[PDB]
Amino acid sequence: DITKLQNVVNEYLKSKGLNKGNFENMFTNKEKFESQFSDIHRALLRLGNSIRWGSNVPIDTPYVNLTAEDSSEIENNLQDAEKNML
Amino acid sequence: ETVYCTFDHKLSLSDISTLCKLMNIVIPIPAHHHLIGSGNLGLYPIVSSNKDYVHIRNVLRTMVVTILQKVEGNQLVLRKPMTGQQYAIKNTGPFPWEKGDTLTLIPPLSTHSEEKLLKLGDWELTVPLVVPTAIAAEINIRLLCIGLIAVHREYNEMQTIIDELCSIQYRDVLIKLPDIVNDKQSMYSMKTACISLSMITAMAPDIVRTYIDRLTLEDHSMLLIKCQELLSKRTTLSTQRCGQLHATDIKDELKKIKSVLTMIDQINSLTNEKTYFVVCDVSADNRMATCIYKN
Amino acid sequence: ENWQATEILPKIEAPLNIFNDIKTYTAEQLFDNLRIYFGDDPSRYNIS
Amino acid sequence: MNSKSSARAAIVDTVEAVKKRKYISIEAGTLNNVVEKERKFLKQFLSGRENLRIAARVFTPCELLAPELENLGMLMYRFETDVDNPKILFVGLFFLCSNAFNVSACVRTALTTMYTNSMVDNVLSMINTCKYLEDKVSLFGVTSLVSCGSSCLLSCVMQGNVYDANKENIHGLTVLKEIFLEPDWEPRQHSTQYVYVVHVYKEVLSKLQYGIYVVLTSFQNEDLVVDILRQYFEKERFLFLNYLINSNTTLSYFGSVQRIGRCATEDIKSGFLQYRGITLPVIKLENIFVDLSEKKVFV
Amino acid sequence: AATLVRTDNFDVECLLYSSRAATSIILDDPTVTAEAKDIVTTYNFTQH
Amino acid sequence: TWIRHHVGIEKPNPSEGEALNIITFGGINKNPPSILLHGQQAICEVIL
Repeated sequence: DITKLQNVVNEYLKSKGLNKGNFENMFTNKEKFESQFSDIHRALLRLGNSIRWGSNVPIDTPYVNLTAEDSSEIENNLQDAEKNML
Repeated sequence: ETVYCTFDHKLSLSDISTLCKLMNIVIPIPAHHHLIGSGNLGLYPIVSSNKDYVHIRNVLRTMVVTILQKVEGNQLVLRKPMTGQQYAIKNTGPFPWEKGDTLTLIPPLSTHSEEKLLKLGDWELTVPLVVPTAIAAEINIRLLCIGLIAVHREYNEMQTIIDELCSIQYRDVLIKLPDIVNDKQSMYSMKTACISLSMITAMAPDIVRTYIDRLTLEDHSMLLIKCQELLSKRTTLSTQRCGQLHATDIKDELKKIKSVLTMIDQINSLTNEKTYFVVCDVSADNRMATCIYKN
Repeated sequence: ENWQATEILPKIEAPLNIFNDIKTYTAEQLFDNLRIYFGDDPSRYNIS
Repeated sequence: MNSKSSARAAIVDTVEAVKKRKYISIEAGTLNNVVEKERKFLKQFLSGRENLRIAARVFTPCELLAPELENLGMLMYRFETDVDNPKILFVGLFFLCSNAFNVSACVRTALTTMYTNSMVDNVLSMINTCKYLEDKVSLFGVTSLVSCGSSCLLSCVMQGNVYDANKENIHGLTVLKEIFLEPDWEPRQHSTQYVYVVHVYKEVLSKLQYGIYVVLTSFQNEDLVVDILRQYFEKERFLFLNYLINSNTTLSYFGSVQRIGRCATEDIKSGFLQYRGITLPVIKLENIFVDLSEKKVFV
Repeated sequence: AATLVRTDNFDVECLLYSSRAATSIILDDPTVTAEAKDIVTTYNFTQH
Repeated sequence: TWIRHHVGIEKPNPSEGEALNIITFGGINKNPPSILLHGQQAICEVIL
């Protein structure tokens, strides 16, 4: 599902419109490559565009997403997974 | 090139005065021919006797526009218009002409309470309404909405929703579209037009699905992503029970695409509206206007 | 009635009537029976 | 053969054909009653079979026509208005290319500084409060004869070459150099090209912004030119595919193309306009046979 | 308090004097043009 | 609403949107008085 989302959404938006982030599309092609640690490095930089489209005149916002209780519940779920991977 | 029309019955003095009131008007003509009788003058030999509205819209596209020039002792002089030149058109329709507007022919809103400009022994004279192009599009869309919702039952607001469809307004001239509750005076019934629209909107998703589920390896890169988005937004729960569970024939897919493309090039009539006249100036009190002729 | 007549026929030349507001007489409609035209009209050429 | 003689014969034949179209022989009995002025007018007896261009007189409040009262030959736009007092109102191509988005910021502000007053500000507010653009304002023709009285009289050509009278100083369409572009593999292929006007919309996250483009191509066929313009505009077309569903504003397409008319390849020349010192680069088409076709939309 | 201002528009017949040969008119012989709309052809006489 | 009542105005505040630009682009106007016996009138005002 990471490959489906990252393929379908990210490359094709930045190709279909706003043809300046193709360097970042080469970065997300290397993110599609199995270099996950270095890939998830600069998820901030590829989050900033989502911040720009969620709210007009782009600012910096917290890294987890827009809804507050969903934002906290994501972190609760990540701590649950980190405690029990199985 | 001109055209003479000699009437078939006798005419009253009031009828000759009606023609002198109507001495400039568009008349459609089936045969591009020099001598035409009142048995084939006009559009009533086609509407009211043959399939109506969509073949009528195709026919009003394909007949010969011809304007009245002068009325003799009992004969009609009709000059047929040449492209690129000026002519003069009187204003019969309710909507006010303005300068630089494009003009088109819509079929008449055939309520049988009209004054029936001539009615000469079971023959009558029907003209198309010269109208601006924006209003023609709006009238076409309102008629398709009426013809769609007239088949539904058990809306308890059906009278007020048909009334809100029939009341349109354009530059302070109201008109009520006479296709009320299916009085059947001339509803025009548009049944292939609505059937054709809904065949398109029903056969579309599965045809684009069967095409898009194939050859994604090639780098199209735009079409594949767009169809997934467009299809799964509206039809969000896509193909659960599936009907037949993916047992299709290539011949079946052939027949699906061939049918869905026949429907489009046969609803070609309601597709476009050509600009028959581009009015350059309009006379005072909006009686008539000098235009130029195109298409 | 027979408007094409007075537009066509012989007309006896009349001395000035010295009447003001000819336009006003018409636009106020002193007369029950008048026909005017604001600009030139081919309505006298059809003879039936 | 003789050559010179036959050439003079052909020239006399063309001049006599011009006279046959211009004057009419009179078969009235033509008695000796009339004065000599009416005599010579009954011998000549002109008719208007000579100009063969189609014009229209137009009244517009003169606050809107800032460079166009000086520079003859401009596109003009009819803006219908819900005000009963003036039902239509006329608009310069530059006046609408102000809030077009294709124009860069320097040219946009420079032109705006030409176009800054209360009337023009109110009209731009009306145009922005209109939903779409293409069927609240519309193409009207090419400018000749600006009068500039109190309410300025504009003639405007629907069809034919652009000239007031005398068939002298045949004016040309003046297109802003930034807003036009020619999509074809070989620009200026062989001969006379057809000049079109393309309206393209765009949506920057809140509202629609229109763009006014002018294309010049050798293709006559409208299907071919919309097929080359989809290939040109395929990316923003994709962005509108996402916009036009979530929007509710009554429009159903990306843009529309409409033919202005013919040109000539050797009659394309560059230049610049200047009004109140603002140098402004233009591509001046020289001789234009104006021919308005229908609007053809593409989604 | 207030000062209510009010205008009023009248009708005046108003005579004029001008000394002789005060202002000259240089003018043209009137020219003729013709345009043919295909129902009526307008003949226009201009003079500068 | 109270002031529009007690000076005699009905249909208040013509729009926030289109009628703003319409009125600032053209005179708003009103229906003409049914009976008029003396001509034109308007009186302005200085507070003092």
